[PDB]
Amino acid sequence: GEAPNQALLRILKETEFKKIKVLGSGAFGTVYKGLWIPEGEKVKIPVAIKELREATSPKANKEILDEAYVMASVDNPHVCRLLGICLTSTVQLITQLMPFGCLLDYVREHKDNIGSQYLLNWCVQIAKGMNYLEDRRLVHRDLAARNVLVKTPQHVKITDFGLAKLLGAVPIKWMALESILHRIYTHQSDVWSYGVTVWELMTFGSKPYDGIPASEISSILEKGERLPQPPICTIDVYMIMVKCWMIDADSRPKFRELIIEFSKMARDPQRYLVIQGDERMHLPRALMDEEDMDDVVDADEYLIP
Ligand SMILES: *CCc1cc(=O)n(-c2ccccc2)c2nc(Nc3ccccc3OC)ncc12
Repeated sequence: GEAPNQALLRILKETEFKKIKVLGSGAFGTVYKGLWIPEGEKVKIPVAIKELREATSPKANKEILDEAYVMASVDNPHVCRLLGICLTSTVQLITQLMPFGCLLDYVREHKDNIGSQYLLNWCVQIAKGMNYLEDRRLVHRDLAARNVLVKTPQHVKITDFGLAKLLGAVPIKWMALESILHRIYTHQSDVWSYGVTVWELMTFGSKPYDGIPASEISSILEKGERLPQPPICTIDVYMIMVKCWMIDADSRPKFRELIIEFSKMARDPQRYLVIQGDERMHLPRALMDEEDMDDVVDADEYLIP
């Protein structure tokens, strides 16, 4: 029925990597900024290390290891890569460092400097990663601006596959109606979440259905109400979002189609998004933490035999 998953899972010694700083904490564990030196080879890889805080909850480790399983099985430029696992007292996940953090945080913080070309490009890249997931038959089940991470301002990646599932077996506001009423998730249900994600970027990090109970939400959608058109948005871009939020899932557009549409728009960005002083704006020694290392390589340039 299915092809063998011959992904490699790499086990890392604790000595191989060092933790430099805490990016985040709370929930299952805390995630650290870090440096990883692989074995005999002399290279330094910037990593995000995530490890568990409330002891070794057996309940909890299934979630962390499932995340690792899914992450190892994916190889795509616009999907986040897991370098390794460290089997210490606490399970540790070593992932590629996305220096500029959360895409949601980024749009909010830099809204004044984010041009249409960047926005349309991000839309394209998310569609590409999500289409890749479709090829895999993996479903994100939780696509949001919060779950997209930015390696460079010109290069984002999808993340948070912990909840990810194979096709064919809470973020209510991002969820499709079919998902709300019947707990049904498909690639197409994923597309709807993609539409909400796009809306978040177009609104520069605004919150969808702000000050609405999730209890309300199903009725509203049943009512046929949807998110408002963003100021910056032309009707062409807004229509794409609307198609994503259609009740009939097969009616909704495919990720492969979404790649096509946004790319056309990316060709002539000012026609599809109108932003004050769009022409002016520019978006990003450098290497924080360590002074010592010019042996640093990105995870992306670091490949395995
Ligand atoms: C794929 C790698 C990965 C996963 C991940 O879960 N996080 C993450 C996301 C949200 C909160 C904490 C960690 C990653 N984060 C980062 N970088 C990062 C996180 C928070 C703030 C600032 C950041 O960049 C400097 N990189 C990869 C993550």
